[PDB]
Amino acid sequence: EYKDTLNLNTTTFSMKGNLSVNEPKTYAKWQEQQAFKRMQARKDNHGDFTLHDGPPYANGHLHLGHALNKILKDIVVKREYFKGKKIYYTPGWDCHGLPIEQQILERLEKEKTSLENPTLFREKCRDHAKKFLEIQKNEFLQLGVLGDFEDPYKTMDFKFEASIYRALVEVAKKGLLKERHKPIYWSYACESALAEAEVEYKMKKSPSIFVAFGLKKESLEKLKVKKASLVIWTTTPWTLYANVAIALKKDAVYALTQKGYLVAKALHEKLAALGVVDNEITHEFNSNDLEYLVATNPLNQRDSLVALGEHVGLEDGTGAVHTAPGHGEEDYYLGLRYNLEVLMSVDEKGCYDEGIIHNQLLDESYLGEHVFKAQKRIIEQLGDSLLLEQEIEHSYPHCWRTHKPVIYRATTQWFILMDEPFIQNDGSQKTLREVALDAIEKVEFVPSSGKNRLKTMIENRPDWCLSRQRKWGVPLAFFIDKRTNKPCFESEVLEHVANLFEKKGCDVWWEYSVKDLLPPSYQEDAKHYEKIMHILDVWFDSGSTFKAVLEDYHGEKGQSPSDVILEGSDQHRGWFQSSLLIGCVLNNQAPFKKVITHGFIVDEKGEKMSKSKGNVVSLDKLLKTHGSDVVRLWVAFNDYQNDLRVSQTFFTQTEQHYKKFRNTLKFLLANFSDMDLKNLERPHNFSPLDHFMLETLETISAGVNSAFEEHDFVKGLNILMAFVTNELSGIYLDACKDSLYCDSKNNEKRQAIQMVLLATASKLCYFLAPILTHTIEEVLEHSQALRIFLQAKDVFDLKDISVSEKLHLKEFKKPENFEAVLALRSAFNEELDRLKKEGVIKNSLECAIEVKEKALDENLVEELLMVSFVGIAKEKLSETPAFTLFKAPFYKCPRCWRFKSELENTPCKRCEQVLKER
Ligand SMILES: CC(C)[C@H](N)C(=O)O
Ligand SMILES: [Zn+2]
Repeated sequence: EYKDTLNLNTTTFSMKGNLSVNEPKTYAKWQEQQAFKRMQARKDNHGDFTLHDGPPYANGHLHLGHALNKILKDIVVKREYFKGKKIYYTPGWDCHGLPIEQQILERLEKEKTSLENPTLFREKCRDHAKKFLEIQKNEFLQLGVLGDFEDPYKTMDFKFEASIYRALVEVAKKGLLKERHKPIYWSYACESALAEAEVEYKMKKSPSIFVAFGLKKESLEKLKVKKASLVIWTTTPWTLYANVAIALKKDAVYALTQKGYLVAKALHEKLAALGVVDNEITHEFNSNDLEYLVATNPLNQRDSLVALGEHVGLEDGTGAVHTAPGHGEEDYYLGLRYNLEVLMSVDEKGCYDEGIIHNQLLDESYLGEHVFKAQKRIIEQLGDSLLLEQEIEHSYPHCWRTHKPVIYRATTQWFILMDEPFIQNDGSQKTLREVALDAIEKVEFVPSSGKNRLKTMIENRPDWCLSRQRKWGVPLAFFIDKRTNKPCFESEVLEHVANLFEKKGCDVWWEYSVKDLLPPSYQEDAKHYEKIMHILDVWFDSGSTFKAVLEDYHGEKGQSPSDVILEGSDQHRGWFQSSLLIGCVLNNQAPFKKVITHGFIVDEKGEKMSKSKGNVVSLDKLLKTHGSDVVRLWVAFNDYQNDLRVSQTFFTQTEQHYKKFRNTLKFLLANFSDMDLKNLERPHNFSPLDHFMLETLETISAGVNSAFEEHDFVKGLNILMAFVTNELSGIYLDACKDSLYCDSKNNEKRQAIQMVLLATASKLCYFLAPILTHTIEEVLEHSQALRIFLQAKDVFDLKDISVSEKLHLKEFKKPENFEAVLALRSAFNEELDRLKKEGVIKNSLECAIEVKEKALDENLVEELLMVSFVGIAKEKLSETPAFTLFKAPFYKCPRCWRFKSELENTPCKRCEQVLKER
């Protein structure tokens, strides 16, 4: 056998990734060697790119959605680095808020204990955030991501707390921070007000009742009827105690039935079909003539004013709306328009308090009962006034961290106003809603559809309630002047508190006296001031990160506005919106130039993962099973703008993609491993097939790059994979295998092939480096030729090379046109496939071909079809309009296995000379 006389063509680069063992070593080296700092220090940086990290909550281990997020950020950041830019990417953690505090409260409950000291309670929350920040940081690094993880930002840093407070101060000084009294979301489980981002709408079952309020005797006399009762529909019997009015649609017809029920005429047919009221209408009245009549509450016998409500709907209900100003925002405004009582006797824990006794609103037995528990007994107490009881299902607001349904309570809270004109930085006058809508139009959204998701929210959102009644967060640290009952926004007071926060953190707001928290020129008047003890919405904390990270560090951690932020599409309701709003107050523009969103990680069926459903796949399990480079390729090679399903089949497909990339890289490294590096300095004469491959490589490289610039990594990876599978493996490597293994190492044509393979390996490395960074690091570690060719110590020295310059190509060389010869190749292979079926031949090398069209390079035909002979032979096998196939009129060469030998078992002329070489 002559196998030992072939070129060895091997590389130390292994076919097996052994990713579970090798990736941790790579990532630990990048940490020890400070690779990100090295990236930022790269001397030839040209241009800047800032990605501003949206901070995860510092609670719990990372979930799969965190990995998706940081991997996508890493690909985007690494692309910009390898394009040559100085990168800014400081990851951060969201350390305050119910996401941390609720965990402490649940632990205290489970341990059967309490912690009432505010400093010690906050210390427990702060230690909890410190613990999981370190856990999450190290779990991020296990993904192979690069950023300033050894100097991340933290909302609990004292300087950061001061930054958040200084952001709040800017909002106050521009006149947008005001107190309001009105019903808002109230979570009784954590005894706190909430705003929209802290509410999760879920389906919930509820009573649904139709209740008769009888008109008082004097109102019946005014209306000239013997019996009349307005029927209301409500899903909240627990607010009936607080009824003050029944609101009707203005200028609308109301039908009185024979049994004496008064409902909107437009709803009578539906209501009679339900059995709420009887079918016979006796009289019709205009609601304008019913206004200021009075009815009687059947629950507590109190008066109820018949009023006219703006936008009373006739789609559902009865057209008569039970109005409780203490527990509904539109009810509140109507009560004020009619100067009615605001009845609100539900405490911070959602229980009826002594106000139901003092005001005669509800029987004393209900004192202390939770409003939701009391509803069944309230419904029974309604007696004959209850015309119909149903149970319905509806989407209902729940607290984001306690998961309990919220209620609504009239309360005094602090708000950022949306429709209050304020002075713009350029001197003009606009409302916050107007500025934010203008700002959104200047932001690039990827996908574009995200723009209108955020725009619709800004169009419809109410004033933003900022004040919370928990302890773990930044306080709304203003004083109330008792002489004025107004807050003190004097700059000397606010800057004094801000400076204290920067040096000592916000604990002092609880510990110091009012006098110790005031400037020395105010301390004799300290008796007139009281502290506001509410803390800020944690969404204000995170909406302020642009100011605390980008602006307060003066560009050292990135520019404001950032170039890119990248988060789940659920951040339209969260971080995108709060950052937009705060940036529009401070700067009158969004603090980001571009928003890229991704979907959720879901299970095999497309459902969200939760321990309740038992479908959770841990990040640790996924990484140990597949390796991080496979998980990273799974992300990049899929439609990450939508939900990504975790299933064995999809990860097996990704592993097959990774194997094809890795096997291709291994073949390349193996087949230029023996090349004399003196080749790199001299020009080469490339064949037409060589040139076709170089020109194809340039064409697909432009396509991969354009797709990756759009963040369409699927499109670019499909282009790359098709090139690797078809032109590279299917055509070029197949055609080149004979020369690579059987030609002399000194053969000039073989050396030119190796140069093409080096150029191809180089482009594969550049384009895969952002995604498969560990693997390309390993490629360079095993190929001295690649490192010298690219002038690269390691993966962080990669640049986009000019193949033309490195291979000394001539500028006006006319591109190859292989359309005719590739059409012949495809037709030959189909004919060859048929002959292999019949058993006529086993291989293309056994064949000779005579091509009808003599306008084709015959060496190229032989190369591309891998026949052993182009021309006429003696034993005809088949004929087409395009060619005739014969058995090759030679023996198989024992060394190269081509049918080119004149004598049996004797090396062909090429092999003979290679074997004799001195
Ligand atoms: C600010 C935002 C990213 C928030 N901490 C979250 O994890 O949803
Ligand atoms: Zn041979």
